[PDB]
Amino acid sequence: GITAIALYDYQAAGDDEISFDPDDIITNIEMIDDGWWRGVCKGRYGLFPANYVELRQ
Amino acid sequence: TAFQEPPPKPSRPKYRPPP
Repeated sequence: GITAIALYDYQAAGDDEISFDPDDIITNIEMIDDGWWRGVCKGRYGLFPANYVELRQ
Repeated sequence: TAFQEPPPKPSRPKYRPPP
């Protein structure tokens, strides 16, 4: 499906947001908000600040 | 070898109320 990789190390400052390491890439990352994303990091889903993350193509 | 500073935070996403 979809995928993404964190540009830097970020801390999800949200109730429905998860954190992940830069090199730590995740899968199943869809784009709901033009500024925010959502994907599965190590099994669990969450939200990603597009600012510290980038999908893959 | 890449160097980049952290970007600003985006506005919280919109979410409708629960059913």
